[PDB]
Amino acid sequence: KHSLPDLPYDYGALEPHINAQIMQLHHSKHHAAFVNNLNVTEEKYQEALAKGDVTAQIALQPALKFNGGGHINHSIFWTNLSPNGGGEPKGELLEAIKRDFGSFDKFKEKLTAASVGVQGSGWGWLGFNKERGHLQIAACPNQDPLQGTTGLIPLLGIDVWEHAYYLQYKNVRPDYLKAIWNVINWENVTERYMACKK
Amino acid sequence: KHSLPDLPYDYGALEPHINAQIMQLHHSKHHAAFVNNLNVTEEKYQEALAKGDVTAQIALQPALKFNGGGHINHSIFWTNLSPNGGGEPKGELLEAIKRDFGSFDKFKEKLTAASVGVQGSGWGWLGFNKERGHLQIAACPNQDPLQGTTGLIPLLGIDVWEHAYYLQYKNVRPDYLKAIWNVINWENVTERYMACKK
Amino acid sequence: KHSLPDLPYDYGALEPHINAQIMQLHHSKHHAAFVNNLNVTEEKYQEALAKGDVTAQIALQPALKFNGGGHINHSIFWTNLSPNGGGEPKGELLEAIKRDFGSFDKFKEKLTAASVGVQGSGWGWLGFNKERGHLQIAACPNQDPLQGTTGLIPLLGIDVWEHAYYLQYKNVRPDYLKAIWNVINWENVTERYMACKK
Amino acid sequence: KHSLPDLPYDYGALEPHINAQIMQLHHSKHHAAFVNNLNVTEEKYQEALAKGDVTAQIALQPALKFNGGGHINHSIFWTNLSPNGGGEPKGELLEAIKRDFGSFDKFKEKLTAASVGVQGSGWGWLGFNKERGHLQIAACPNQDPLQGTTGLIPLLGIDVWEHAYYLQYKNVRPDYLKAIWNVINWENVTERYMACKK
Ligand SMILES: [Mn+2]
Ligand SMILES: [Mn+2]
Ligand SMILES: [Mn+2]
Ligand SMILES: [Mn+2]
Repeated sequence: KHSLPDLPYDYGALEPHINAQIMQLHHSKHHAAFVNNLNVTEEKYQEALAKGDVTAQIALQPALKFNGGGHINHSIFWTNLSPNGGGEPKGELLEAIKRDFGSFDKFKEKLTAASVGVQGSGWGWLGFNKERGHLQIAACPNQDPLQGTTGLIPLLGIDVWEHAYYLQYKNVRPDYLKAIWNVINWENVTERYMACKK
Repeated sequence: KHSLPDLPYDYGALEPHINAQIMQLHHSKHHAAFVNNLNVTEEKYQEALAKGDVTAQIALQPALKFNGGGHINHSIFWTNLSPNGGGEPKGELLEAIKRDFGSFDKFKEKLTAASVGVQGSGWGWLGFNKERGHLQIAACPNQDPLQGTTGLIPLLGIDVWEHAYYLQYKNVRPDYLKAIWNVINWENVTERYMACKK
Repeated sequence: KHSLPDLPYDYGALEPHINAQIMQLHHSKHHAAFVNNLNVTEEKYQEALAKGDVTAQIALQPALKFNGGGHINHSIFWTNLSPNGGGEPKGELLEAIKRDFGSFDKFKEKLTAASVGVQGSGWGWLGFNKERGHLQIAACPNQDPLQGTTGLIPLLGIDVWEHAYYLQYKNVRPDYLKAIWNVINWENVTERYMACKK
Repeated sequence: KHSLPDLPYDYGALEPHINAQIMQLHHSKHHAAFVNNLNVTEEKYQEALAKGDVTAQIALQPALKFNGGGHINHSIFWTNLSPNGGGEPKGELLEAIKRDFGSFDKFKEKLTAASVGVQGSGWGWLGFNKERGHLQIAACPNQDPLQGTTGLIPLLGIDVWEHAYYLQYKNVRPDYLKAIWNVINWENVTERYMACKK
């Protein structure tokens, strides 16, 4: 079974950028809903798998992808943020971003464009392509996890569901996007980059 | 060509079930953004169709369905809501909700369950199947409209995008559902049934 | 594990309607490919499920839906056909078709229209809706199984992939559709209807 | 407005790798059906756009992308095939296939694997990413064209719909793949690279 992990900071440590009412809620409600549904569904999968029931397996695919991706997606999201966040990353990570996007600001503009373009619920991502050996930007719908659905390795993600900035920025998604860069834990993004730089 | 329709009531006429902020933001900011972007899209479309560009016609599709449906979907919504609605309809429409869904009991439950079940942004609909002559409950993702995508005639629709209840009801989608049944304009729901009960 | 079931007739028992070169091939090659992939994938599912790996689970969803649906779909397909097929069904099944589609020929025209309209690979289906208590016609893409993906109970299906009539009818799909009605095992379609008439 | 382009060679010029029947049927029956239905669709489109009908514009979309892309996809295909092609390209394009995919060895393998992997009807593509200035291997479902759906510039495309190899190669898709490499017009593949190597 899975569990809800604690945050590496407080519910209000991301203020004024990300409201505390949003943070506690995004964690305790939304993210918590995900892990339980994930556990219930996973067991309903074990029931039909041993049973040899393919119809049941297939019927359980959407719930499993939604709650499972919700789990995976948000878990990586928390570690991407930090009260000691913002600025430009350093070392090899910044060189890769330069080698692949020209500069840090060109990279910023694009991840902003891809996240602001998601119609309905989705996520903006910065991923490492293990095969071609370079960084890519991708957008995923609802809770579809980046790696499970694309093979790209998730370095940095931006939750652009309306429950992630509405209480604060309302229908204005670019304001939230302008702000998110000030709480980004580049320590972690580099950390995830070293693991797959293999 | 397309105009933001005026609400047939004041921004706070549906209070307490839907607070005045949500209606103002929904109508003014969201619905309006669809009209404005639909206009630019159809204009960009005449341009590509005119100079036989099929790659541009295809690339423009996502935006047209999104903004086009956003405008279609919300204009309906405003007419389905009303200060003096709620409860139950009057025989003919009720006579139908009866026969096709058991009773208003199970009809509410059916629509509530379709709406609550949407993963991410979407809508729950009570439509009319003009072939079969039967009522149907259909859920559309994002801003995909009933008719254009499924062929069903829209009678009553419930927006379940998070911008429709988050400020008030927050994370509890089902709370937004039990409360919406109060502002439902059964008079208008009936109006759509009649023009198609043929 | 799963296996390839034998046909309730010979590879040429459906001539002149369905070629024998098509029949043996559709079974021994296409259908056989499905069951093995189904078994390999199912075990790769058990590996990651016990491991608690959600990324792997999600990555294996498409193969599992395609080979699993391919298995389910074709298995029902064989029992739908018969050298002693064709004509109109009798008893309750025909009354239901009349009560839901007006007549047998109106039903025929529609299942023909839905199967001839599939763009790319897909299946035409006649299903029983357990909840609304009546027959419906639906079309599914590639190998997506009807019940697992819609809840409808599969009574009769028409494989409209190009590997199902090309050697014989070439790009002409309606000819194959005109012919398929002459080998339809209505004994079985009624049989599947009794089970869900519950 | 749209015309069925004439083949730049005889229906049997690519023999023995693609037999004369397949080319005749592909070009004459399939490709033609797309042109004819694309024309009727765009005409139906001007009509709905003209009288501000957004429901009809949306309902017409599936057909436009299907026939529109069918015409786009095949017209390319004919120019990518040729009596005297095969082997390897000449430096500039080869210089690129080298850098981005390792070597022609792994480039063939990469495209072959993308094509063989399609579930149902589709295409494998070698495109140009005009931002990154890099070559990319992309697979499109049904008749969804590269550019209109992904933004990549199409350089070389392999049809994997069953009507492209079934009469000859039958169920063995990979046999059709190893054989197609022989008729590949590297001269034309180069032609598309040049106009975009900017
Ligand atoms: Mn979230
Ligand atoms: Mn809305
Ligand atoms: Mn088949
Ligand atoms: Mn083709």
